[PDB]
Amino acid sequence: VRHVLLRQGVLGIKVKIMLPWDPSGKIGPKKPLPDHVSIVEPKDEILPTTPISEQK
Amino acid sequence: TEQMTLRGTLKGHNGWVTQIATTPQFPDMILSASRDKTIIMWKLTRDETNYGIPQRALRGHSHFVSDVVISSDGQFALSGSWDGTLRLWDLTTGTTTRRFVGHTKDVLSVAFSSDNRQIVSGSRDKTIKLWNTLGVCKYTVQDESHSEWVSCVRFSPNSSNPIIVSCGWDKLVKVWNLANCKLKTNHIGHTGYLNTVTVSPDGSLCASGGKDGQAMLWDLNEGKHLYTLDGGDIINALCFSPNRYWLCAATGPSIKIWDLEGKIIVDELKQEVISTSSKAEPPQCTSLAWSADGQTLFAGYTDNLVRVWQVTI
Repeated sequence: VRHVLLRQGVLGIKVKIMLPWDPSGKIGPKKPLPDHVSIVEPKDEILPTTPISEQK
Repeated sequence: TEQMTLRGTLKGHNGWVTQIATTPQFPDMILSASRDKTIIMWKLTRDETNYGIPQRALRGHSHFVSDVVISSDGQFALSGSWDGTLRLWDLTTGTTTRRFVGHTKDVLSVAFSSDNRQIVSGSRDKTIKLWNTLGVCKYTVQDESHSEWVSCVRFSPNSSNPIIVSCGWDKLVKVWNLANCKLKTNHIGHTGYLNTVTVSPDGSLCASGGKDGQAMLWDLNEGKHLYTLDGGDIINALCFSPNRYWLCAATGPSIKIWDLEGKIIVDELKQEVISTSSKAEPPQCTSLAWSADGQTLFAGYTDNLVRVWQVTI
């Protein structure tokens, strides 16, 4: 918040800025997203199995 | 032919019976664990007033007690619990001998050796671990290990064989050799993830299972896929028999008791009907264990009961 003067009256400034970091980087900010808290889900799920024994 | 009659039913829990194990020193007792955070040591009778009454309930864990196992002596007892820790009981009144601190997450499986100096554990830490009976870590296995949770571990007869079984949710069965801690072998052959594994008392077999749907058999002596049977949609417990060469398979609605010589189903245990809507008539069977006699077996169900059956000739 900043007051700035002029010859006739005063003007009020307000500045609000939203920080970008959330999971990766800094790490600093915590996980909860703005106003819809979201889950991030990796992918993989397959099989290739058939009978075999690998003797070591 | 031989068939099964419904013997009776025990009552004492407020939660699902998770595992049962049997003292061979006393067939008079029998031990149980459950999802209401107690292990019940029973006092059995063969009476009709009851088939048994709970003697005591050992307490201390802050979560469910998954698995329980007897000592060779039968005067100690060991536990694995969903609190991430283990306890080592002095099976008389209570009074923990030792509590074992390790593992980041739960202790699913646990077992107690013949030599009574080696104790293993499967954990969602993704670690098999070896344990002194002073409750300190003889070794910890975390390299060449499963990349998914370790489901169940087993001790195998140490006739001359230094082998311990491991099975995870990574669709593999790893065999580990004592005091070298290397992979003896890796066995592949389960579409679904593996729940359990167990070894014959004679020591030549490994009955393994999972959500494969098929129950595949492996060889304890070098690792060979002996044979397979179609049955056991979800496999939760397996148990060889001492008085016969059977194998008893725990499916959810039913138990399938199989003779393997030759491969055939002996019987299917079905519980009597109860009218439900839409459908909630089966309670899941999750555990089973034979008695020393091998006439009677007990079963753990999720209706909070331990159902008894008996073989009749």
